Amino acid sequence: TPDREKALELAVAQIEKSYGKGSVMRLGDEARQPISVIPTGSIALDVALGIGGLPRGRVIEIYGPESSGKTTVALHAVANAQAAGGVAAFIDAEHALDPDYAKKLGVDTDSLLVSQPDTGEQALEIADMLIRSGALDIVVIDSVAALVPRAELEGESHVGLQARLMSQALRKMTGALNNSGTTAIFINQLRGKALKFYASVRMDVRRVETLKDGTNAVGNRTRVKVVKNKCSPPFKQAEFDILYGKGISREGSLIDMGVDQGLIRKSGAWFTYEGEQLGQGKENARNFLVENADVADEIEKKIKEKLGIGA
Repeated sequence: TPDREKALELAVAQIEKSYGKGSVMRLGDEARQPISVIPTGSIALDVALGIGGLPRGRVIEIYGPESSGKTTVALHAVANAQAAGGVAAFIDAEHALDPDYAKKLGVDTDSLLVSQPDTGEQALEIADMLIRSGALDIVVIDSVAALVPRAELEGESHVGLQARLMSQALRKMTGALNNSGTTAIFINQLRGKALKFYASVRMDVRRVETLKDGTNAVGNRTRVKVVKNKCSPPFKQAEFDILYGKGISREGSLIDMGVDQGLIRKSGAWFTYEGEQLGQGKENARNFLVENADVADEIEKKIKEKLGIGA
């Protein structure tokens, strides 16, 4: 028992040294907190990630069905990256992006770099060039499936080289990302093998149930599970709301997590905070916090402090 702890501590340290920090973790371990991360838009997800946002200088996968919210999540990283004076890029093999929607999440679309590559290799190459610049805070790739290799686009037997395309590229890219401190997000749709292992974070995104404003639908309750996490104990999940035309309810997530942490208290349907009241029913509380950014920030401030915060 007394020697065990010494021997196990040793083993973990050898492991932690011989391969990266986060090669082994107890699932109850406190997260090692970096200096800067990329907030996701949802405090719940930020907490589920352990480090209060997405890591910098790493590969990230966000995946799910069509109409999952995965892209929305990605665009908040993009918006937050910019919000902190960073420069963002978007490699587009889907041609689905809605910048009006993106603008209302908070993406500075005007200053967002975008590329619409011909081939899969070209896509990843451009990413790589853009990464090695070291001027880039984030780069999003939309999407994996659409990364069709040159040879296939020309007609040119060797089928399954789209994986070797990714493998080769990810090796080269993974090193480029670490030096620059740029994050790469690969959006990936369910309906590849390399990205699973190179990625430091993997997020499984799903649509749970539709939010209804009486007769009409105003959004969707979204669920995300961190299936892989090399920066903090994995398998955590968060729920939050994506509101049509607005995106992730930061206010709605602050309340959710506020009550969870006991910093917000219930008096029936009434949501209280520190003695003052926030509203009757979640919607009024949500609506109260958007009108009062100062109190919403105070709650965000307090949730972080009561755990590991970024500040």
